[PDB]
Amino acid sequence: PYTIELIQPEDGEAVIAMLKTFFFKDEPLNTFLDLGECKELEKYSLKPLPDNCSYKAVNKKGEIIGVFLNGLMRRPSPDDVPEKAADSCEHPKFKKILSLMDHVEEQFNIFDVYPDEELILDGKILSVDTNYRGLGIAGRLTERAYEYMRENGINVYHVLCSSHYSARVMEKLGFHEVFRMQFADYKPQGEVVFKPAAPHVGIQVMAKEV
Ligand SMILES: CC(C)(COP(=O)(O)OP(=O)(O)OC[C@H]1O[C@@H](n2cnc3c(N)ncnc32)[C@H](O)[C@@H]1OP(=O)(O)O)[C@@H](O)C(=O)NCCC(=O)NCCS
Ligand SMILES: CC(=O)NCCc1ccc(O)c(O)c1
Repeated sequence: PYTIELIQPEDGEAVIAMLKTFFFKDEPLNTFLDLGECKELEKYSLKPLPDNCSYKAVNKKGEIIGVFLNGLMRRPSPDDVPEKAADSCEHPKFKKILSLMDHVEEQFNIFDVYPDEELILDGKILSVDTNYRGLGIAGRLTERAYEYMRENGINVYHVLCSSHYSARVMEKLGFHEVFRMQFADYKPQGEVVFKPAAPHVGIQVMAKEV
């Protein structure tokens, strides 16, 4: 028995404590790199919260057992100056992750897929406590966002998935792939950076039109 609730500003520390226990250690790229202490990822995770569309799953004792942190993304302005997230990151391991994200955005712009959309919901951080996995919590977190989308006239939910394993979860929820890149093909300086286990395959950007 659990609730799905809007994450409030007072929840920041608890959200970070939960992510440090799970996501920081068990998201596939983080585990592959052994991310360790990473204040930059704490900062990254806290950033979308004031957009008021991030959700927590909370058990009957009041403990956070899952989160889906979402932020609004806006179509780049006609005079946009594209910036690399990796350029402002001092943590070498997290820099590799941000560089991968920058590379994906350089190759694929979600706003090209949906020329009429000005605002798209971006699912940034999805994590569920191990003891509560396989119960559909990811789905219930995701579907709470549909409510926000309806309330605000947002049609598209965009979610970068870091493994085929998590892309499959989004597929079950009615998302479809819009871009993919194998880890074996990600060679920004001529060499492979990420070599996690074979079943992960690579990143898949997933989207749903709600
Ligand atoms: C991805 C993640 C959020 C899924 O959350 P979830 O609430 O367990 O999602 P689901 O209940 O839909 O379970 C997904 C699948 O995990 C498998 N599963 C079943 N029981 C499980 C358990 N005890 N533990 C782990 N996985 C289990 C099943 O294949 C299940 O699919 P199915 O129920 O449709 O057969 C979770 O695995 C997680 O936190 N992973 C690590 C962080 C991460 O990679 N986040 C996503 C980055 S894009
Ligand atoms: C929807 C989601 O949780 N995508 C994960 C993307 C991501 C974010 C932060 C990381 O440190 C990382 O390795 C991967």
